[PDB]
Amino acid sequence: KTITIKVDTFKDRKPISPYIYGTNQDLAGDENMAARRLGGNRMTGYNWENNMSNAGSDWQHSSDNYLCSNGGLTQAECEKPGAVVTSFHDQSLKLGTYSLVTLPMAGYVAADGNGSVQESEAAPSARWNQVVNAKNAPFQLQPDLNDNYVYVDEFVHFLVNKYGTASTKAGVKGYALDNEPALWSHTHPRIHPEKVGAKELVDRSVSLSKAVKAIDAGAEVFGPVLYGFGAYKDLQTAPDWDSVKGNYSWFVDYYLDQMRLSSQVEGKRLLDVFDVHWYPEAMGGGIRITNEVGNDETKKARMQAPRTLWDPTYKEDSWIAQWFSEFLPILPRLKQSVDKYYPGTKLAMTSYSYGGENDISGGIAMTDVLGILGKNDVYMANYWKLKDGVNNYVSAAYKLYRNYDGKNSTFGDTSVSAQTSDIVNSSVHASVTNASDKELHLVVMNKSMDSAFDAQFDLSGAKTYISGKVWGFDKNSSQIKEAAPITQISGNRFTYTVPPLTAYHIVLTTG
Ligand SMILES: OC[C@H]1O[C@@H](O[C@H]2[C@H](O)[C@@H](O)[C@H](O[C@H]3[C@H](O)[C@@H](O)[C@H](O[C@H]4[C@H](O)[C@@H](O)[C@H](O[C@H]5[C@H](O)[C@@H](O)[C@H](O)O[C@@H]5CO)O[C@@H]4CO)O[C@@H]3CO)O[C@@H]2CO[C@H]2OC[C@@H](O)[C@H](O)[C@H]2O)[C@H](O)[C@@H](O)[C@@H]1O
Ligand SMILES: [Ca+2]
Ligand SMILES: [Cl-]
Repeated sequence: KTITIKVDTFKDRKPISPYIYGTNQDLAGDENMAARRLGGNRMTGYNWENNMSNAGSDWQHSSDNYLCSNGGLTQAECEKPGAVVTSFHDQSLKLGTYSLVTLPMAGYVAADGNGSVQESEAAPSARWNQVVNAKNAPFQLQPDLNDNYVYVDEFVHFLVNKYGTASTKAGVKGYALDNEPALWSHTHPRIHPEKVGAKELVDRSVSLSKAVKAIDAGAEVFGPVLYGFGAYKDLQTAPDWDSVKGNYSWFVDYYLDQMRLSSQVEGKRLLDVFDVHWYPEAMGGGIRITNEVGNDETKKARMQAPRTLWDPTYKEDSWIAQWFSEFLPILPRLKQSVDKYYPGTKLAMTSYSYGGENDISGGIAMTDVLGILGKNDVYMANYWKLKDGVNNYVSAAYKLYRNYDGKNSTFGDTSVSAQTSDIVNSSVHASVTNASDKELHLVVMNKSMDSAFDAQFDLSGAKTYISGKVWGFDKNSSQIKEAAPITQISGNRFTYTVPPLTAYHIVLTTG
């Protein structure tokens, strides 16, 4: 089998935001990430004053010191106000990453670390302190531990006092408006038992965003942090949706337009980044790809699923493709809405996973997804660990892009056109840096479970590429190994065999 691949370094150049190399949980530590997020269900009820938070439906609706544990804080460090967040951001500073920090909006945060909160102990109660967005009183760097309040702008002031503003090298750059609000009543019923309203969500968002922007106008505000397509569609059947939907195609549009309107009235941009989560509903062999590695058909579906992000020709097996295919592929659809209803707003996928964490199918899916995100105008993207412990093949995909040689060498910063004759069995992504005519980066993969192909590359560039080095991973080894070089290239064409279930990063030089 031969496939032909055409790369034109002059064509479709566009910047790849480095923050697409991003994560929630830190992985092995040698992925050379550019962005880190402190978010997810635990952050909704996180109390900065004492570092306590609540698991919600994930664990017993338990209030406890988990986030201190997770961040590696000592018992003594866990007593210091803001320590989970400052320890997190100190690590970002050390690693050179963007920090995105979630702020609370569901309305209360954990008052203690005394464990499960029963139904009748729902907020307000002794187990909860109330969130107030703007203190309207002198800020304290040592907040009042004895009252019933946590003030969000006081916390932002605390961060700015320590690190400077977002516009500075050391500042915390992004803040998120809580986490998965259409799931508050399911995940955090002890905090917000009623289903969130569409108007409610906008009002809470405008109030919190104003408070933040009053402390740091340069910080980027991310919202609405939607869990998945049911929330994109109608905010999980929000009780007021029929009353507010007017002529909107989906809640995505209502939110964008209402945030744009509120920003007008306020005289400042209140939404910087439109923030979604995306866990594929794609099925294969009777199994959702995010649930477990699955069988051969689950593995095949996992590697094809990234096409739902971009490819108009691809129809996955899911309830979304079944009943809502006019909203797919998802990235161009989201971009269409953002550009129309709040021009200039960025797009982020702040929690996602394709599953198969320790399977070559998971590695290849992610090697495709990182290429796709980079060249589809996504500002920031953060993997979420659905499986605890090592996620060897996810880490492999990041390292293939960001530390392929053990020296933190990376894919280029500029996407360029790469086309393949077979979009089912292969995917391919190309890049240069600063319009280089010296070095060209190609990430290529074979998704076939059974059949190698010979990839015949045809390159267009200003100079003649003369040789290449190759690194890769496959089903036998998740570590990125050096592969046989490309020792002779003639007239900017060369052939390289890609075995089944293999991903390579090829680096061509002029020289
Ligand atoms: O870790 C991430 C995050 O996960 C959360 O869990 C969520 C699951 O991941 C997710 O799969 C689940 O999705 C379901 C949606 O909640 C649900 O609304 C959706 O309903 C679909 C039907 O599946 C579909 O058949 C139906 O089709 C209709 C069609 O609409 C109609 O036009 C036509 O005429 O008829 C068709 C056939 O009848 O359409 C509806 C939507 O319209 O199904 C999804 C798959 O099951 O959501 C999970 C969260 O849901 C929970 O919380 C909210 C409640 O509303 C749900 O009841 C509850 O189960 C974790 O919960 C979260 O903690 C975590 O962070
Ligand atoms: Ca307090
Ligand atoms: Cl949501």
